[PDB]
Amino acid sequence: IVGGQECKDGECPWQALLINEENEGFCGGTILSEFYILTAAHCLYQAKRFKVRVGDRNTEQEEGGEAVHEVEVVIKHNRFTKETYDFDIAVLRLKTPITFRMNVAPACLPERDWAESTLMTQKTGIVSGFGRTHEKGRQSTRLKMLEVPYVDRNSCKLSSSFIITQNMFCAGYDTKQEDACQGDSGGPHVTRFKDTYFVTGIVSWGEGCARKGKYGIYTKVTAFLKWIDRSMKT
Amino acid sequence: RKLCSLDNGDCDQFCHEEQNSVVCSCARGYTLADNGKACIPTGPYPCGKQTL
Ligand SMILES: O=C1[C@@H](NS(=O)(=O)c2ccc3cc(Cl)ccc3c2)CCN1c1ccc2c(c1F)CCNC2
Ligand SMILES: [Ca+2]
Ligand SMILES: [Mg+2]
Repeated sequence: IVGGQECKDGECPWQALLINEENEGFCGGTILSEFYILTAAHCLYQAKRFKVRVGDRNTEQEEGGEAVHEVEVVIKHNRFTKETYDFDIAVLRLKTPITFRMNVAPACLPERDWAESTLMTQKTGIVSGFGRTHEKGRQSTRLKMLEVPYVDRNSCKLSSSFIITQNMFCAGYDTKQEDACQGDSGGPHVTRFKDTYFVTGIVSWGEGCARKGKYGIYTKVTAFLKWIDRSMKT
Repeated sequence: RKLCSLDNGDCDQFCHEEQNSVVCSCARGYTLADNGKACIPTGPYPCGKQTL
């Protein structure tokens, strides 16, 4: 996360971190339930074997809420295309259930029509992660969050050197130095409504991080609500 | 602005227009309150709530 702020105690409880064999985060995820994690399909090619960590805000100190979970099943969208990152979505079933507690709680899945009419029309959403704090920097040891404005679909298409499919949306800023970045991929984009946070996107890709005239591109979770529900029944 | 268009139809969460009237509902883990609008968590750590 470039810019933004630290997630304070209890503020980003749905954050999951995909960790490689060396216990290093390489992507984010969103806790959907005791058994399921939402992430980006493109993250599943970045490590041979990985686990999921939840309840963590500082990778340099034990805070008392951290839990590592092994993955039982990887459910990747079969229409995922590496060239375009179209259908950039995957669900992970964990071997053991996540025990909700301080800093560990799921984000809500919204209904499609309502989310599109009422959440995606809000001024902003919230992206979070342990990703880089600048384009060429290192990954954050602190979990960060960032309020990102929803960006007009046409303005986003105009700004992009790459196709924006029906399965993607844009968020962030034109020139302001705030955006998701390397390592935030797979992570939550949530939208707040009456103090309730609904997952609205998955950190997918960007032409660099926080670049002028460029926005963050996120998987449009609302286009995948039926798919997620099916993936969560097996 | 009418029904769900007017301030989310007064619903805490999901708003639907069945017939020409607002119907409110809630995410999984919440039950619709007696007033048919508010969403009450069924158990601890309901989805979407920052902890504490
Ligand atoms: O995702 C990134 C960049 N990687 S990153 O690690 O810096 C990164 C990853 C995910 C991001 C997500 C958001 Cl929302 C914002 C910036 C990001 C930045 C480098 C180029 N790049 C990229 C650019 C264009 C396209 C893709 C890219 F991955 C995939 C689909 N085809 C178009
Ligand atoms: Ca820690
Ligand atoms: Mg920009």
